[PDB]
Amino acid sequence: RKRISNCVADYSVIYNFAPFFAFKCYGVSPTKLNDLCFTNVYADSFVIRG
Amino acid sequence: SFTVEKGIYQTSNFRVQPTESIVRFPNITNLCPFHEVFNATTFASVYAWNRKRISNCVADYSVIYNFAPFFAFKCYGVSPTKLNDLCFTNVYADSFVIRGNEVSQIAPGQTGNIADYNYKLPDDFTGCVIAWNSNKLDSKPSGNYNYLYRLFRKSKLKPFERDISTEIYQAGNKPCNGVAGSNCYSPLQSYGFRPTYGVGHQPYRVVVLSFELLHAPATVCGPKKSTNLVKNKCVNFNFNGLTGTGVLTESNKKFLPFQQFGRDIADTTDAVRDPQTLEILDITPCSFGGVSVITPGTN
Amino acid sequence: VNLITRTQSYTNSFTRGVYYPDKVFRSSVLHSTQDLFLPFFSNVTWFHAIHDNPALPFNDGVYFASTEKSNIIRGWIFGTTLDSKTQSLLIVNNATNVVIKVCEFQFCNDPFLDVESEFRVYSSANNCTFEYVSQPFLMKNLREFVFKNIDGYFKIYSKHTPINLERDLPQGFSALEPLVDLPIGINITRFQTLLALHRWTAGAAAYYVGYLQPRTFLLKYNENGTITDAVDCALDPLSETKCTLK
Amino acid sequence: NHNAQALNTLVKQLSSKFGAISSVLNDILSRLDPPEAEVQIDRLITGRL
Amino acid sequence: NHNAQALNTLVKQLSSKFGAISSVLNDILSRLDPPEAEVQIDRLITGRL
Ligand SMILES: *[C@@H]1O[C@H](CO)[C@@H](O)[C@H](O)[C@H]1NC(C)=O
Ligand SMILES: *[C@@H]1O[C@H](CO)[C@@H](O)[C@H](O)[C@H]1NC(C)=O
Ligand SMILES: *[C@@H]1O[C@H](CO)[C@@H](O)[C@H](O)[C@H]1NC(C)=O
Ligand SMILES: *[C@@H]1O[C@H](CO)[C@@H](O)[C@H](O)[C@H]1NC(C)=O
Ligand SMILES: *[C@@H]1O[C@H](CO)[C@@H](O)[C@H](O)[C@H]1NC(C)=O
Ligand SMILES: *[C@@H]1O[C@H](CO)[C@@H](O)[C@H](O)[C@H]1NC(C)=O
Ligand SMILES: *[C@@H]1O[C@H](CO)[C@@H](O)[C@H](O)[C@H]1NC(C)=O
Ligand SMILES: *[C@@H]1O[C@H](CO)[C@@H](O)[C@H](O)[C@H]1NC(C)=O
Repeated sequence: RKRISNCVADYSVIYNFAPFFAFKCYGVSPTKLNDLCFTNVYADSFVIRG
Repeated sequence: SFTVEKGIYQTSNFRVQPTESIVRFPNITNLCPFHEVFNATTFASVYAWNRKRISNCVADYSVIYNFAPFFAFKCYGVSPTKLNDLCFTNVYADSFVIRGNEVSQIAPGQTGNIADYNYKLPDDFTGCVIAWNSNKLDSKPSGNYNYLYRLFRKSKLKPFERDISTEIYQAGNKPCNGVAGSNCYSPLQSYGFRPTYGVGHQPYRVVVLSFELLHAPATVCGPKKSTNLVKNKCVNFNFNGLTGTGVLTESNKKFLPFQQFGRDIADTTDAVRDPQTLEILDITPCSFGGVSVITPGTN
Repeated sequence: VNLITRTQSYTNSFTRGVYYPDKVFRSSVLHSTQDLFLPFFSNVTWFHAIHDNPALPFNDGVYFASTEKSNIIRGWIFGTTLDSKTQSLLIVNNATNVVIKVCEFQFCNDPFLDVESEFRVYSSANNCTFEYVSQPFLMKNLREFVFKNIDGYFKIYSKHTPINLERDLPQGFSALEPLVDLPIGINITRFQTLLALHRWTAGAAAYYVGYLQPRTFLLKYNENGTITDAVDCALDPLSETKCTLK
Repeated sequence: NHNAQALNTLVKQLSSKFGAISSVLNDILSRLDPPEAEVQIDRLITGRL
Repeated sequence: NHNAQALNTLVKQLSSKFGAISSVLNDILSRLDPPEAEVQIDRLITGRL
């Protein structure tokens, strides 16, 4: 678990880092992420089965 | 209840039932050339996308599955299984090649580089989108460089608007003067396609089909046989996909030559023009009414 | 070559520029529509051309009126820079056909026809896709035209009416009927007017130009299905009251 | 006047969409897949009720 | 008392969600994709009607 705070977030560059197909967001839309402003961001990473 | 008191009661309504069915379709014998759209062995860049017009032909969509190895359709205003019954005025086919992770941008109300600088869809789109992987054809071991996309633009594009101009984008106050110096760029980047990338970075071929609803005489629709025309009877009718039941009679209305339908206060069709013979007909509901039962007590 | 000069005047449109909004038959009803219309009692510019920057703005749409007979007028040009770096329209009319092309023409400052080569209109056109050929539009008389484009679709309406001896626009109502809709799909900012010059010889022309705006109208259909009366809902409080009461 | 106005309003109400794609049932039935047509028919039914 | 209570209840009713994600239109418009915002706006419209 990694905490992200006190920075400018540009989500459109995330597409250049991993060969995923599409996002899966629940409370918001992927195309509107560049306008909203949050308090803290958390990133969790792991490996599972298909 | 099993017992009824003395009085008069309203039970139900009576209606006359239709006798037969009537189908009226225009005189079309050609076949729509969907084969030429697929397997064209050459697809244009996204920034300069081809557009083909399809009109005056019989459209059989079920054969499209035999032309490209796509998985499924993605339609918005209609359903893929009902395409063989509707009748349109014009069809438009657009084709291009994009990256794997940009396919989600070809949809109404989307945002992104491709959506606002290369290809834009209206918020009231009615049509279908087909996309399939083309890694075996558009990838090279050294890296393909024949596909390009626009990166910078002053203002967002409008729906169904294409841009071809090649200039030097200026990001500063000083004029570019035709040289790609500081704060001056070339707004045309090139995809680098290799066969060893992930699925999200592999090329994809995209074809968009756009339909026009009935406002003018129809020209494109599927193989439906046309029967005779009967009048003065309660019958089911189907005029160019407009279905209903009623009685068809001669019309005294003076339709203008560019008009095809007639509406009433409740906004339902009451006058129609026959597709084969340019004749006006009036539609009336079949006979109906209410029934009441008068009885003394069951005692 | 530059050989044309222009003069301007202003006049009143009264109630002109009403067209059928759709190809649907109606009768003996009052209908409400929201579309691009020419507002009632608005400025309209009277242009006199005698033999010049006729690159007038296009804005949302254009209403054109002509009361001449010599057939000196024909065709139009549309674009955003009128140069070879951007595609442009080349609607051209003659006695037998109309040809519409969307190419990257290198237009001249003062285009016209030699009469019958367009060598004075554009130097050359190289890359383009859209071409179309049909029957010409133009056929004591007043000709009214409406041009617009929405969602990459270029739409044209027209009407021809008989007029008596009058120095201004007439009084009454005359509806317009659609002719042509095309998939243009380009950016339009300015437009242009084309004339034919015989050899040259002195020439004179005059026309009326107005601009459309998004408005709400209340139209009245008679028992025969024709539009005979209309109310603009944003002209004065009385018209707003009439629109609210329908 | 009141009775006529009420009946005319009730008749005029039949041309509303209520958030659906069309106000005509036949168009929805002929343009849409059968399990997907109920979500459009329900809106019209609720509005008319 | 009755008139004041009715008006106060009507004003207070504006803070309900009616099954949507928020009771503020601006938040829905700024947080959601345009074709997906109608399904949330409709609930608020119906409740207020
Ligand atoms: C970062 O991720 C990209 C994914 O395309 C990869 O090519 C690159 O080698 C990575 N860099 C490091 C330092 O891991
Ligand atoms: C047409 O597409 C099919 C797809 O299965 C392909 O096998 C065939 O070779 C193509 N024909 C031409 C002429 O491109
Ligand atoms: C169209 O051309 C005008 C004129 O320069 C320009 O301002 C505008 O950004 C262009 N694009 C659109 C979508 O209007
Ligand atoms: C359609 O075909 C039938 C039979 O060939 C003919 O009688 C009819 O006139 C045709 N109508 C048109 C509009 O071509
Ligand atoms: C036309 O415009 C002029 C000024 O440009 C204005 O004075 C006049 O009232 C307008 N309307 C007319 C002449 O009907
Ligand atoms: C009018 O223009 C068309 C298109 O160039 C041409 O075919 C036709 O011959 C012209 N009319 C005359 C009378 O030359
Ligand atoms: C067409 O466009 C290309 C690329 O912009 C340009 O090099 C060429 O000169 C243009 N004209 C022709 C006839 O190819
Ligand atoms: C309506 O049309 C009929 C038939 O042509 C004609 O006799 C009558 O005068 C017309 N009435 C109006 C108001 O146009």
